[PDB]
Amino acid sequence: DILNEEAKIVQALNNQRELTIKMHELKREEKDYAHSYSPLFSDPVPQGGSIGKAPGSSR
Amino acid sequence: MLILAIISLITFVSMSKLSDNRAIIRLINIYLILVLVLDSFLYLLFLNNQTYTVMGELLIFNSFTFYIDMLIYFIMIVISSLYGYNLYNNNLYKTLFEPKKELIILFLINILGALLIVHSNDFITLFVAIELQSYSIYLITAIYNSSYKASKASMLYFFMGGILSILIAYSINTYYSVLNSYTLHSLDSLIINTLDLNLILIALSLGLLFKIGIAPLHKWLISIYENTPILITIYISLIPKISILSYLVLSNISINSLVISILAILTLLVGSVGGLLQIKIKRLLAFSGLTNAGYMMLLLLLNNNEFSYLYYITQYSISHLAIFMIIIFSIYYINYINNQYNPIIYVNQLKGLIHDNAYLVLSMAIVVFSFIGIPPLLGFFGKLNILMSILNNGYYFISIVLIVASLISALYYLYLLNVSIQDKNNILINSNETVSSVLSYILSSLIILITFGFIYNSLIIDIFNVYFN
Amino acid sequence: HFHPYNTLGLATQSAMVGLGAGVVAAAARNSLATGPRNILTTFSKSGGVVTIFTGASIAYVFTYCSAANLRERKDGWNHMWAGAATGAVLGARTKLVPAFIGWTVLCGAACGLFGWTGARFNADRKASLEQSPKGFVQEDAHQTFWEVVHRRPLSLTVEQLGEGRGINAVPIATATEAP
Amino acid sequence: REDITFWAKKELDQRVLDKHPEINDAPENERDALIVERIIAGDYDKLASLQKKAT
Amino acid sequence: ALFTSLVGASGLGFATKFLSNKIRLKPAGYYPLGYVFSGVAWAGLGLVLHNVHQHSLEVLEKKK
Amino acid sequence: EHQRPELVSFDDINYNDHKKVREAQESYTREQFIRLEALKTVRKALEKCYEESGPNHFEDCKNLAEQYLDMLPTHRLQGYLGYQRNDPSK
Amino acid sequence: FLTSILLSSLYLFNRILAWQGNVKHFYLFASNLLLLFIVVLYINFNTFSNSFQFNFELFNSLNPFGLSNSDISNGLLFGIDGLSLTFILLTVLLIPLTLLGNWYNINFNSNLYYTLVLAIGLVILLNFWALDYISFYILFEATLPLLFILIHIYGSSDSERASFYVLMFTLSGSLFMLLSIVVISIVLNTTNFINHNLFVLSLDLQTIIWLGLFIAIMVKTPLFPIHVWLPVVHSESPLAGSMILAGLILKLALYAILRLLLPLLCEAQILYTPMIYIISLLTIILTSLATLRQIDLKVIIAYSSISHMGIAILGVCSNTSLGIYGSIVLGVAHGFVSPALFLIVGGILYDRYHIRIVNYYKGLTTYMPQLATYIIILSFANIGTPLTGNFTGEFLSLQGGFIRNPIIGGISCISVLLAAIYQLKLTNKLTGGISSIYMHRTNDVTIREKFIMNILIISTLIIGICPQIMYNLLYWTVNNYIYII
Ligand SMILES: CCCCCCCCCCC(CCCCCCCCCC)(CO[C@H]1O[C@@H](CO)[C@H](O[C@@H]2O[C@@H](CO)[C@H](O)[C@@H](O)[C@@H]2O)[C@@H](O)[C@@H]1O)CO[C@H]1O[C@@H](CO)[C@H](O[C@@H]2O[C@@H](CO)[C@H](O)[C@@H](O)[C@@H]2O)[C@@H](O)[C@H]1O
Ligand SMILES: CCCCC/C=C/C/C=C/CCCCCCCC(=O)O[C@H](COC(=O)CCCCCCCCCCCCCCC)COP(=O)(O)OCC[N+](C)(C)C
Repeated sequence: DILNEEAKIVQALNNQRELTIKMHELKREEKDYAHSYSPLFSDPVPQGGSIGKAPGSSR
Repeated sequence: MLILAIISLITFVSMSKLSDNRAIIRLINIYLILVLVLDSFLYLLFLNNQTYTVMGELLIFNSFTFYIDMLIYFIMIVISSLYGYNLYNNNLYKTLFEPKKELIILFLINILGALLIVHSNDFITLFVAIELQSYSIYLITAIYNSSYKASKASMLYFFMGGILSILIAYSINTYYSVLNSYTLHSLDSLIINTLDLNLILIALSLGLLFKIGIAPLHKWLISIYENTPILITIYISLIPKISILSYLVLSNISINSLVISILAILTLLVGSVGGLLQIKIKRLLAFSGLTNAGYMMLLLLLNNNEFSYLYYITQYSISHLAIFMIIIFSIYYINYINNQYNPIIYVNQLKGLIHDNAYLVLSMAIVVFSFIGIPPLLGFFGKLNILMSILNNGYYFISIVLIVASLISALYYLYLLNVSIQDKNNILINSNETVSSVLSYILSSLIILITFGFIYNSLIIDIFNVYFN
Repeated sequence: HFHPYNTLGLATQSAMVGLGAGVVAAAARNSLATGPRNILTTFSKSGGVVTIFTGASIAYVFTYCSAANLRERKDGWNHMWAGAATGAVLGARTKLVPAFIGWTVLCGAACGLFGWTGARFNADRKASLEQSPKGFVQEDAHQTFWEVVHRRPLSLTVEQLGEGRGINAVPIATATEAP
Repeated sequence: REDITFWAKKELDQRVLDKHPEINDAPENERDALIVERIIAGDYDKLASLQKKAT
Repeated sequence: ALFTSLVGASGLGFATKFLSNKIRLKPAGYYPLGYVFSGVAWAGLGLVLHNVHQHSLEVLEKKK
Repeated sequence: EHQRPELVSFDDINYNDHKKVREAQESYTREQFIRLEALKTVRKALEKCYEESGPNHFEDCKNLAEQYLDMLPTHRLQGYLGYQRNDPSK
Repeated sequence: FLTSILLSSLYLFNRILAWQGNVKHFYLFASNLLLLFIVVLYINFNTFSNSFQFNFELFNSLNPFGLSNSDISNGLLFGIDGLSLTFILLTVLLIPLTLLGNWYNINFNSNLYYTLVLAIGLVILLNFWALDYISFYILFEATLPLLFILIHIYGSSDSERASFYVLMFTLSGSLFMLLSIVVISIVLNTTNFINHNLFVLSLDLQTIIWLGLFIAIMVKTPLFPIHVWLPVVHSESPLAGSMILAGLILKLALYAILRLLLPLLCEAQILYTPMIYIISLLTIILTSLATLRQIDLKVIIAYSSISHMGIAILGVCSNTSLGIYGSIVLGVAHGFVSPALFLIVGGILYDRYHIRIVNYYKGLTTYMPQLATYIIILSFANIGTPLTGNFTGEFLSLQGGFIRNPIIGGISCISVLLAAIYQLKLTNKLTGGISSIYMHRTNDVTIREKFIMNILIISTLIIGICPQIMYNLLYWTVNNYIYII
C-alpha cells in the first residue's frame, strides 16, 4: 500500500524532470523569422528606397 | 496611454493652482491603476514567445518587454502614491514632503523615455529614448532647486551623463561605419564570427552600463544619490537601472565578454567592501544598489537569461521600494530632524525603533533578510536563480566572488538591524495622529509579497514556460 | 601533452607590461592629486607604484612558468605558487614578518582558488554544461563529465577507488558460494 | 517486537521447514536441534540467486 | 483546487490588512470592514492568477 | 501472520519504475539479515559446545570454531548500494 | 473542514491573548499537542517498509495552498523514514522543555521571546520532514534570522557579537552548501531524497560536489578549522537558544551528512574518509585539550559538545552498520544530556548569581545538596560512563572508526580520557571545598528545574540500559548507507 504511493510520487517527479529537460531543449532551438520578428511581412528582403531606383538593382 | 496622460496633464497642470498639485497626483495614480487593471489582457498577444516589431522594425514588443512595462507602471503607482498622499496631517510633513507643480510631468516623461529603451529595436530609437530619460533625470534632480546639494548634484549628473551619452553615440556611429545597419537583428549568428564587432559592441555596452553605476565610475552616482532629497532618490535609483539593464539583457551583445566579467567582479568587490564603514543611510542604501547591479552585469554574459533576470528585477524592485518606504516611516520617531529635503541621514538615528512601532522593525527585518538572501523570503530565489544560470554556463570564479560579495554585503545590511533593535531611553506611549491608511497598506502589501511570494514560484515557472517558450 | 615555457621572454614581456602599467598609474596619481605638483614629481611622490607593478609582474610570471616547468603539467597549483610569490612581493612593502607571511599564504590561496576554477574570469565554451552532453546516456558508453547513468562499471570502481576497504572486484556473496 | 531479527529467525526456520519437511514429524525439542543442524549444513540464503548479473 | 486558492489569497489579504493596522499603531480589529475589502481584492488577484495558469496548461496540452 | 514478500533482483528490473527498485532494495537487505541469523545460530551452537565440553572443546568443536571464524568476515550487513551502483561483468 | 479548524484556532489564540497577557500557556499546550500527534504518527508507522510513509506536497502549481493530488509535482515534498522520525521524536520532546525552561526569567517582553523559541522549534521540526534538497535547504536556513533576533535582543553583555557570529559562520558555510545544491539541481534536474541513490555521477564531478556540502557540515557540526562560533554563541545566548542550538542544530547537520551525502556521493566518500578522519580526530583532541584552560562556565559545555560531535562524525563516516547506529544513538543521547548541562549552568546558576566565571563558584554541596547531586550525575553521564546512551554512542562510533582505520581508531579511543579530564576538573571544583565567600546562599533547585532534569536523566538512562528500544526505526537505515559492494 506504500510502495505504490511512492511509485506514484516518483512517477510524478520523473514527469517534472522530463518536462524540465524538454523546456530547456525548447529555448535553445532555433526559430522562424515569422515567429522571432513580426509575423506580417515575413520576408527579410528589404526592397527599400523606391523613388529614384535603377533597374538592375535587385539581385 | 502614457502619451495621453502627458498631453492631458500639462494642459491640466498649467491651469491648476499650486493648492491642487497633490490632488492632481492622486488623479494620475488612479489613472495608472486602471491602465494596469483594464488593459493587461494584451498578455494574450504574446503566446509561445510571439514577437512583434512595430513602426517599421523600430520598436520590438515581446513578452519580456511587456513584463518590464508592467513592472515600471506598478512602481510608478507606488511612487506617485508617495507624493500624492500625506504621511500625517501635521504642519511638519507639509513642509517636508511637498510636490512641485511640474513633478508629475517629468515623472511621466521619464517613464516614457524608460519604456522606449526596453521596447527599442533600432539604435536611433535607443538614442532618442536615452536622452529623453536623461534630460528627465537632470530636471527631476534639479526641480527642488532651493537646495545646495541637489543643485550641485544636478550639475554633476548633467556632465557625467553627457560624456556617457557621447560615448553611446560614438559606439552607434562606429557600428554604422562597419555595417550599413542600425539593428542588432542584422547580426544573425554568422557575422560575429567573421567580423570583429567585439570592441564596438563592448564599448556600446560599457557606455550604457556606466550610467547604472558600475564599479570604476560609481562614486559620482553615490554622491548624486546622497545629495538628492529622499523622495527623488527612490525614483532616480530604480528607473535607469531597470530600463538600461532590461535593454542590455534583451540584446545579447556581450556574451562571454572578458571586460564585462572584469567589471562585474570589480563591481561585486567594491560594492560589498565599499559600504562597510559608512554612517549615512542613503550611502549605505546606494552601495546595495551597486552590488545588486553587479548581479545583473553577471547575467549580461549569459545567453538565455530571461528567468533569472525578470525574477531578480521584481525582487530587487519590491525590496528597494520597501526599504526606502520604511525609512520614510521612521522619520516620526527620530529625535533630530535636520535638512528639510533629507530629514533622516545618519543610520544611528533609527536606534530605538523596536520600542517605538516594533512592527516597523518586523517590516525592516523582513526586507533586510531578503536583501541578504534568506530562504523563506523572495531575495533568496533571485540569488538562487542567478546562481543556476552562472554555474550552468561555466562562470566558476564569478560564482565564488558572488558568494563572498554577498557575505560581505550582509554586514552592512545587518547594521540597519543592529541599530534598530536596541535600547532607547525615551520611548513613545501615546500618539494622537495616525499614519496614512492608503500608504501603510502599500508597505504591508510590499512585505506580504516578499515573505509569502515563494508560494507562487511553481505557478510563475509554468506561466513562464508558456509565454516565453 | 605540454611544451616547456619561455621563462626568459615571458618574464621580459611581463617586466615591459609592468613598467608601462607603473608609468600609467604614476601619471594617474599625479593628475589626481592636490598640492604643488610638477612633471618630475611623477616619480618622487609616486608612492612607489612602479615597484609594485613590475615586482608583482616579474614574480608571478617567473614563479608560474618555473613551477609549470618543474612540475611538467599545468593546473591550478602553479597559480598557487605564483600567487604566493606575488604575495611575498606585495607583503615586503610591509616591513613586518607575520604580515609578510600572511600576505604570502593568503594571496597564494586566493590565486590557487582562482587557478583551480580554470584561471579564467570569463567562461569556457565547450566545458560549460550548456554546450556539453548532459542527461542520461541513451545507451551504454563511456560516461562523460556532466552525464548521469543508473549503474557504473565495477571495473571502474576497482580502478578508481581501490581494492581495499569494503571494495572488491567480485561481491562478497558470490566469492563465497557452495560449489 | 516488530523487528527484522525475530522475523528473520522465523523466516530461516520456515525456509528449512520448506526444504526438509521430515523434521515436521520429529517431537518438539528434537525439532529445535534438527533445524539447527540443517542451518549449519546449508546456506539457505538465496543471495547468489539475487546477483545473477554477477554470476 | 480553486477554492483553496481563493481562501489562501484572502488570507494574504487579511495579513496585509493586519500588518497595515499594526504599523499605524492601531489595534488589530481597528476597522473590521477593511479585512473583507483587502481579502476580496487579494482573492481577486488569486482568481486572475489561477485562470492564467489554467489557460497556460490548456495551451501546453494542445501541443499533443 | 508471518508474511513472506517476493524476492526481486536489481538486474531484471528497469530502474525507471520505483516499485521494483524498492522491492529489490528491501529483498537484498532482508537476505543479508537471513545470512546474519545463520551466523548467530552457529555462534550459539558453538558456545553450547564449549559449555558442554569443558576441557576437550579444542577437539570436539574445532570445526564449529573454524566455521564461526570463517563465516564472520563474510556474513554481515553489506548494503544494497554497492551492488546497485556497480555492475560486475561490465 | 480543515480551514474551519484553523480559523477556530486563530480565534482561540486571539481570545486567550485578549484575556491573558501571556502566550506561554498556549505555547506549552500546542507543544504537548504536537508531542501527542507525533506519537500517534509513530503508532501508525510501518517499520517493515523502507519507503517514506507519511508523504505530503506543499506549494504545487495545481494547488498552491494545500495538498496535492497530481500527475506532475514541482512543489516541496515532505515525508519520513525511521531515520527522520528518530530525530523528530528527540525534537518534539525538547520543544516543551525549552518553553518551560524560561518560564520565569524572561520578564520584559515575554510573548516575543516565546514566539521566537516556538518558531525555531517548528522550523527544526520541519527540517526532518523535508524530501527535496531545496526543501531541506529552505527550512535549514529559516532558523538563522530567528536566531539572530533571539540572540541579539536577549542575552548577556556580549549578545551583539554572538548574534553576528551565529548569522555569519552559518551563512558562510551554508552558501557553499547552496553551490553544491545548485550543481546537483542542474545536472540531475531533480532534487529528491527518494530517487537520488539511483543516479550516478562521474567521479571528478562527485568530488567537486562533495566539497561544498562537507564545508557546510564542517561549519555546522563544528570541526576543527571552524569550530569557533560555537563557544561564543553558547556563552552569550539566552537559555532556550543555547538548549535548542546544542540539542538540535548540531544533530541536524549530523542528520544532513547521512541524508544528503552518503546516498549520491558514495564513490566520492570512499576517496575522502581519511581526510574526514584527520579533521575529526583533530577536532576531538585539540578541542578536548583546549577546554582545560577556560575561565567561563557555559563555554566548557560548548567545547564538550564539539568533542562529542567529533566522535559522532567518525561513526557516520565509518562505512559500518555499527558506526551509523552508534552515531544516531550518540546524537539522540547527546541531545538529551547536554541541554540539561546548559540548564545547570544557565538556569540554576545564572538566574541566581548572574555571573558565569568559574572562580566564584566553590563548595556548592553544603547549601545545595541536590543541585550537586545533579551536577555529578550529569558530569558522569556526559563523560561516557556506561548505562547512559552516551557510552553506547561513543563505543559503537569508536568501534566503527576502528574498523575503517585501526590507527586513527587507536588515537581516537583516548577521547574517553580527554572527555573526562575537563568534566571532572569542573565538577569537583563546583561541588568540593568550603562554600564560596562570594556567593551568598540562595534557594535550592525548584520543582520545574527538577522536573526538566528528571526527564532528561531518565531518557538517557533508558537508552543506556537498553539501546534496542529504537532499533525498530533504524534497522533499515543502518543498512541503507553502506557501500561494501
Ligand atoms: C570553495 C570550494 C571551491 C570549489 C571549486 C571547484 C572548481 C574546480 C573545477 C573543475 C572543472 C569545472 C567543474 C565545476 C562544476 C561545478 C563547480 C561548482 C562551483 C565551483 C566554483 C574546471 O576544470 C578546470 O580545472 C583546472 C585545474 O583543475 C584547469 O586549469 C588549467 O589547466 C590547464 C588547462 O589546459 C592550463 O594549461 C592552466 O593554465 C590552467 O590552470 C582548467 O582547464 C579546467 O577547466 C572541471 O570541468 C572540466 O573537467 C574536465 C575533466 O573531466 C571535463 O573533461 C571532459 O569530459 C570527459 C569526457 O567528455 C573527459 O574525461 C575529459 O578529458 C574531457 O576533457 C570537462 O567537461 C570540464 O567540465
Ligand atoms: C487584474 C490584474 C492586473 C495586472 C496586474 C499586474 C501587475 C504587474 C506587477 C508587477 C510586479 C508584481 C509582481 C507580479 C508578478 C506577476 C507574475 C507574472 O504573471 O508574470 C509572468 C511571469 O513572470 C516571470 O517570468 C517572472 C516574474 C517573477 C515574479 C516574482 C515575484 C513572486 C511573488 C510576487 C508575485 C506573486 C503575487 C501573487 C499574490 C496573489 C510573465 O508575464 P505574463 O504575460 O504572464 O503576465 C500576465 C499577468 N496578467 C495576466 C495579470 C496580466
